Amino acid sequence: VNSFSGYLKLTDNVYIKNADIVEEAKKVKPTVVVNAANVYLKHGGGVAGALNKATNNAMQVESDDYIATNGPLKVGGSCVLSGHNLAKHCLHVVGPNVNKGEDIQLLKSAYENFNQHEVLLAPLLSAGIFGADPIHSLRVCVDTVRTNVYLAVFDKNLYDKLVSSFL
Ligand SMILES: Cc1oc(C(N)=O)cc1S(=O)(=O)Nc1cnc(Cl)c(C#N)c1
Repeated sequence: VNSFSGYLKLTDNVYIKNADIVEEAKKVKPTVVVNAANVYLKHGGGVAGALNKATNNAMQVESDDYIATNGPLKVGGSCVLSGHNLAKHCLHVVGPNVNKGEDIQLLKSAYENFNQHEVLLAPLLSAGIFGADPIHSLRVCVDTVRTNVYLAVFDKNLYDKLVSSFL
């Protein structure tokens, strides 16, 4: 039993809710919240901009030190950093950005990072400003992640479409 509430069950291990991931994290304080990161950990907009703003920019400060030490992530890769006031940990995961021409097959590699964590609160990778089809992203999620994932979808219209088209 865990504290996630109001989610629709899609599969054995994947759950989904129309929710603001920032507000969801603030209320649940999950062990892991996933950020929709880029390779530079520049949290300017989308989910990343919202999460960073909620930390009063502490996420960005920590991220800049991480990059200065380690260099950029790989597309499809991840790193674990602090969750600040939102979660114990933040798993920064880089899905491909179609608006940069990155290969969409890297989306499966991105979701594989979730399997290193038993339970996660997460957005749909490569959705929103990353330019992928969220229905495709949900399919890859369900077919790749084996751990327990609670997906927060900000847009109600999109949430209803994801549910209604789910196979
Ligand atoms: C309102 C909205 O539109 C779309 C769309 N496909 O156009 C997605 C969303 S979201 O807010 O519900 N989830 C979301 C938002 N931002 C980002 Cl960067 C990601 C990722 N990775 C995921």
